[PDB]
Amino acid sequence: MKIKLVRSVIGRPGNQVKTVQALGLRKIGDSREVSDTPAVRGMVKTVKHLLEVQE
Amino acid sequence: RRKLRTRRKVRTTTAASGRLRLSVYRSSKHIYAQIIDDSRGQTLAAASSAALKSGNKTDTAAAVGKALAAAAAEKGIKQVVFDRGSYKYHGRVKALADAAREGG
Amino acid sequence: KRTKFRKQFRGRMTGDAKGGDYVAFGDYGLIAMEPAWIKSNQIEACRIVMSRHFRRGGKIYIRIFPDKPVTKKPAETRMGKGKGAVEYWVSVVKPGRVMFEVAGVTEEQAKEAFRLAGHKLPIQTKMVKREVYDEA
Amino acid sequence: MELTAKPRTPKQKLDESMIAAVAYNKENNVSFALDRKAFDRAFRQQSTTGLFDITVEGGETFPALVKAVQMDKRKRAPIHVDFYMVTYGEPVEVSVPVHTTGRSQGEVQGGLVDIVVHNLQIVAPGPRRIPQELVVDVTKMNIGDHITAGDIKLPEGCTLAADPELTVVSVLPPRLTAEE
Amino acid sequence: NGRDSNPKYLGVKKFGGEVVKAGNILVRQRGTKFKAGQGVGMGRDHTLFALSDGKVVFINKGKGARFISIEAAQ
RNA sequence: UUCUCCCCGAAAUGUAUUGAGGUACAGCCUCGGAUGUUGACCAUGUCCUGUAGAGCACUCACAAGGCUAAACCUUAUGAAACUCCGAAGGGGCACGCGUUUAGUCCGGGAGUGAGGCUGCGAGAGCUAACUUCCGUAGCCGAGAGGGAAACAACCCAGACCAUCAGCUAAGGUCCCUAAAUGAUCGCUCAGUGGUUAAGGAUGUGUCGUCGCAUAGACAGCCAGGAGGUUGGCUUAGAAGCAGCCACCCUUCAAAGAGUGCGUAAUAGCUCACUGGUCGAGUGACGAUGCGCCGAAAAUGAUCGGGGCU
RNA sequence: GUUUGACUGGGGCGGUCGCCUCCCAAAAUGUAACGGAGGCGCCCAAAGGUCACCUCAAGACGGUUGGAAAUCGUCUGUAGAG
RNA sequence: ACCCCCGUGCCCAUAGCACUGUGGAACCACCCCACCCCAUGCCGAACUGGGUCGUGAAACACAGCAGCGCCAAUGAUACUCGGACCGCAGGGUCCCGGAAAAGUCGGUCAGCGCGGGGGU
Ligand SMILES: [Mg+2]
Ligand SMILES: [Mg+2]
Ligand SMILES: [Mg+2]
Ligand SMILES: [Mg+2]
Ligand SMILES: [Mg+2]
Ligand SMILES: [Mg+2]
Ligand SMILES: [Mg+2]
Ligand SMILES: [Mg+2]
Ligand SMILES: [Mg+2]
Ligand SMILES: [Mg+2]
Ligand SMILES: [Mg+2]
Ligand SMILES: [Mg+2]
Ligand SMILES: [Mg+2]
Ligand SMILES: [Mg+2]
Ligand SMILES: [Mg+2]
Ligand SMILES: [Mg+2]
Ligand SMILES: [Mg+2]
Ligand SMILES: [Mg+2]
Ligand SMILES: [Mg+2]
Ligand SMILES: [Mg+2]
Ligand SMILES: [Mg+2]
Ligand SMILES: [Mg+2]
Ligand SMILES: [Mg+2]
Ligand SMILES: [Mg+2]
Ligand SMILES: [Mg+2]
Ligand SMILES: [Mg+2]
Ligand SMILES: [Mg+2]
Ligand SMILES: [Mg+2]
Ligand SMILES: [Mg+2]
Ligand SMILES: [Mg+2]
Ligand SMILES: [Mg+2]
Ligand SMILES: [Mg+2]
Ligand SMILES: [Mg+2]
Ligand SMILES: [Mg+2]
Ligand SMILES: [Mg+2]
Ligand SMILES: [Mg+2]
Ligand SMILES: [Mg+2]
Ligand SMILES: [Mg+2]
Ligand SMILES: [Mg+2]
Ligand SMILES: [Mg+2]
Ligand SMILES: [Mg+2]
Ligand SMILES: [Mg+2]
Ligand SMILES: [Mg+2]
Ligand SMILES: [Mg+2]
Ligand SMILES: [Mg+2]
Ligand SMILES: [Mg+2]
Ligand SMILES: [Mg+2]
Ligand SMILES: [Mg+2]
Ligand SMILES: [Mg+2]
Ligand SMILES: [Mg+2]
Ligand SMILES: [Mg+2]
Ligand SMILES: [Mg+2]
Ligand SMILES: [Mg+2]
Ligand SMILES: [Mg+2]
Ligand SMILES: [Mg+2]
Ligand SMILES: [Mg+2]
Ligand SMILES: [Mg+2]
Ligand SMILES: [Mg+2]
Ligand SMILES: [Mg+2]
Ligand SMILES: [Mg+2]
Ligand SMILES: [Mg+2]
Ligand SMILES: [Mg+2]
Ligand SMILES: [Mg+2]
Ligand SMILES: [Mg+2]
Ligand SMILES: [Mg+2]
Ligand SMILES: [Mg+2]
Ligand SMILES: [Mg+2]
Ligand SMILES: [Mg+2]
Ligand SMILES: [Mg+2]
Ligand SMILES: [Mg+2]
Ligand SMILES: [Mg+2]
Repeated sequence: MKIKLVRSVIGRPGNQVKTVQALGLRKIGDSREVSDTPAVRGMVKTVKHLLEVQE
Repeated sequence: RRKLRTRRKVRTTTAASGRLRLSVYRSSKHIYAQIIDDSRGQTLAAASSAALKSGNKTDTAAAVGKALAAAAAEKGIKQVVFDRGSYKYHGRVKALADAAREGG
Repeated sequence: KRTKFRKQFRGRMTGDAKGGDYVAFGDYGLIAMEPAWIKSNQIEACRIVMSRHFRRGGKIYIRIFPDKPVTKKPAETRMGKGKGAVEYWVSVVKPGRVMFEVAGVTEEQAKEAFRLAGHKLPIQTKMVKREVYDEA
Repeated sequence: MELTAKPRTPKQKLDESMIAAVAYNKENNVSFALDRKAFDRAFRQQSTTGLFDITVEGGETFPALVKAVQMDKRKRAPIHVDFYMVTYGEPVEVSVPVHTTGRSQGEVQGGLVDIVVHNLQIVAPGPRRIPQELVVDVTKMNIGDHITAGDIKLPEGCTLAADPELTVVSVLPPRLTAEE
Repeated sequence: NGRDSNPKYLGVKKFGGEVVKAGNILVRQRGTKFKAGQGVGMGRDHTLFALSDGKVVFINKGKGARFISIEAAQ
């Protein structure tokens, strides 16, 4: 898919933190391409409110 | 009462032993003693007082006890085995044991 | 009112009304709209209120009833333990639960007899009629 | 009385007045969306005391009797409404209200006629002819009299659902007191 | 009053699917809560332990029909 | 407890202590060596659980009856120390079916062991406290910047340095200050906005349930509103109307042994209901939006202010 | 010459210190309060080892100084006993 | 191979109970007597031992049967991980997946083996 990080990690719960790190987005405004896979879609569906997913 | 048997049947932890189960069952003056594979769902070597009237006096179990002992020994298979039932020891049932044990 | 032997104590929490029906034991009944405690009195005064406005007739049914014991300062402070065994008894009611029900009186008859008992009650209330019929 | 759309989609419902429901004969069951407005204008006229016809969008008319209804607490309006079917002359037992006709001469005596139980389950035979009410004459009874379920008239061989000796109507004595 | 005493630590130590060694503890519970099955022993305190190395597996339907067992691998 | 810059970076928990503002050990920080994806998140697979809810089948409690006071039957409930049941989540193991980057052992040096606030889950408390004690997430602690007038914690957000460059977040865009006195459709005459509630009211706007229409109803105006009779009981008497019981009959185009006023008691005056005269609607319960009253404390007032329909 | 404990919604007075069980405890374990209840500082030479057999509480009917309760008889009897 | 009986498992009430109908020299069971083996803290009722006739009564076995039990959907709801909120507070809401208990519709009076005896 197409992922980008808008809301930050300040003040967010612990697991969501690690997952922002997992997806490899560090600064907000970041964007990267991702696969359609069981474990990856579950990683975005976790933090979905922190990202605009283009499609 | 009907837990007489199931006290004994469960008294023998079956596949944990590695042995086989030998079920002696008395109803009439005739006895059927059969040996069962515990792990598998099967039986091994039958005996009976059925085709018999070997001896007249029950204690004809001597025959069926030795009959099983010989019928089983063709399959090999002699260790201890030996289930029992609601029935006590000595007497008519021990005429079967000593016909198999020491007789097989 | 205050009951015979028990477990003797409680904390507190609030959901929504579970075992209160819409109707039962009569034509008209009273239903609580707010989560709250009702005491040994209150409902005791509510019975007396309603019955006073009736012929005294034994046509009134009270589905509610005090179970929960509550406590109080013996005199003051925090010195010592938790205490206050008999202060008062309360009955928790949650919204939609039916409180009282009446029998055989007319429309305005029980409308006004609920209204009098409407006051003396810490919560707002509304009376009712039967549509849903459930007995099982 | 009638309904058109009946989807699985939940949020299309309360935008208008409609109740999430179902119906089953055990041969089949299916999605339901029913206008609430004319329903409680309808059920009001019927309840479990009788069936009414159903017309779905797509030209399918299946006659059905109302079975169980799940009501919303904190409100009036219903949230569910289960429906059941009709196979003559077998069909499931029907709840029949006790209407108590005539004035007893024991209510004249200072007592009050009180119906301990209503909507008796009974059964049978025709669910064309179903017992939408139950007539019970109380003029005979006066005070302390408990009319049981074996005394209730149910024509065309409708077997009693509950015990014969179960009390339905009992007139209650005048208010009494003695000690101070 | 103020007198309650101690943690007591009862649990299921090795959950189903896990690879036990010989002598490992499978369950800690109070009286009978799990029944020792094939390849599983039981002590003074009840508390099933492993008789033979292998994979641990849970078996139950209802009631006291709960059972803990082992099987080898190779 | 004194000179500079750079890199990392905590703790106020556990356990024990003549221990409680102190020490020891563990936890958490750092430096170095070894090891080397073993860490991390997320997905699949598999096991473990008795809270949420629910529900009476056990124990305690408990609402109305039936029956011949326990049991028992119909109907009906409560439960931290009840459970026929029972999730969402959580825990362990395996796998990497796929993204990430830590992890462990050995050894040197520590500090911290007084925490605080908020949301959620409880106890104590009075379902009081800028309370107290645990759990759990986040922040202050050790956190500058924007917002919330002022304002640790709240909202948005982690400051390597420079720039008289650009886009946004929370919040805002009449003037005090940046930026629409923008648009479309409503609502509110209260300065509501910009002080809380039971309770109270023909305030208004959107829905709904019903019952009387020109066979003339709701009001307005004309009359009638009658007969046993003062229905019986009780009281000094009580005659529709102190009052407890009851509340049928006669006449009729129609009038309750009766709703309010009245008397020491009937009288006296309107209603209920009928007929007439006049015109088109009118009356009653609840739902909802936004308002009204209820709304009194001490130096001078106010939404930050000006001011706003 | 010295000793004269701590906890503690200030200290004192009162109570409390170790051990087991339930609730609190938020479906893993763990988790506090001068929070909500109760027990332990033993007993058992057999209440142990093993080997055999045995099945309980309670109700109804009928039965003798014995009737609420006894002892006997039959019936019911997933445990309502131990 | 089929009918069936006796044994013995797996499953571990959708396989259980009561109402009930078939079964009898082949199998089970009662029945028969027992000083002794053996044995009832009294009774051979129970174990135990010697054996027919009788009986198919009891117990057992199979077929019937859905009154009771036991299993039990789809619909909706309760609650809830996560997201976003209103209320001074008790408490409440919106989105997002997850998703019970009870109840109704129903479903049943089982299934699957091993061995031996007896009819076809
Ligand atoms: Mg709460
Ligand atoms: Mg219920
Ligand atoms: Mg504990
Ligand atoms: Mg099972
Ligand atoms: Mg840093
Ligand atoms: Mg210790
Ligand atoms: Mg240290
Ligand atoms: Mg290092
Ligand atoms: Mg070196
Ligand atoms: Mg890898
Ligand atoms: Mg690891
Ligand atoms: Mg890993
Ligand atoms: Mg519970
Ligand atoms: Mg609950
Ligand atoms: Mg519990
Ligand atoms: Mg059930
Ligand atoms: Mg589960
Ligand atoms: Mg070191
Ligand atoms: Mg140093
Ligand atoms: Mg040191
Ligand atoms: Mg310290
Ligand atoms: Mg401390
Ligand atoms: Mg703390
Ligand atoms: Mg309290
Ligand atoms: Mg504080
Ligand atoms: Mg500090
Ligand atoms: Mg700051
Ligand atoms: Mg910080
Ligand atoms: Mg700041
Ligand atoms: Mg500022
Ligand atoms: Mg402020
Ligand atoms: Mg502050
Ligand atoms: Mg600061
Ligand atoms: Mg937030
Ligand atoms: Mg930085
Ligand atoms: Mg800009
Ligand atoms: Mg914005
Ligand atoms: Mg400007
Ligand atoms: Mg404008
Ligand atoms: Mg109000
Ligand atoms: Mg007017
Ligand atoms: Mg008067
Ligand atoms: Mg007076
Ligand atoms: Mg009157
Ligand atoms: Mg007059
Ligand atoms: Mg006039
Ligand atoms: Mg001190
Ligand atoms: Mg003190
Ligand atoms: Mg002190
Ligand atoms: Mg004490
Ligand atoms: Mg726990
Ligand atoms: Mg937990
Ligand atoms: Mg702690
Ligand atoms: Mg404590
Ligand atoms: Mg407490
Ligand atoms: Mg058999
Ligand atoms: Mg024959
Ligand atoms: Mg005999
Ligand atoms: Mg029989
Ligand atoms: Mg469903
Ligand atoms: Mg709800
Ligand atoms: Mg949430
Ligand atoms: Mg708030
Ligand atoms: Mg809610
Ligand atoms: Mg979600
Ligand atoms: Mg949902
Ligand atoms: Mg689902
Ligand atoms: Mg269910
Ligand atoms: Mg049914
Ligand atoms: Mg059968
Ligand atoms: Mg065979």
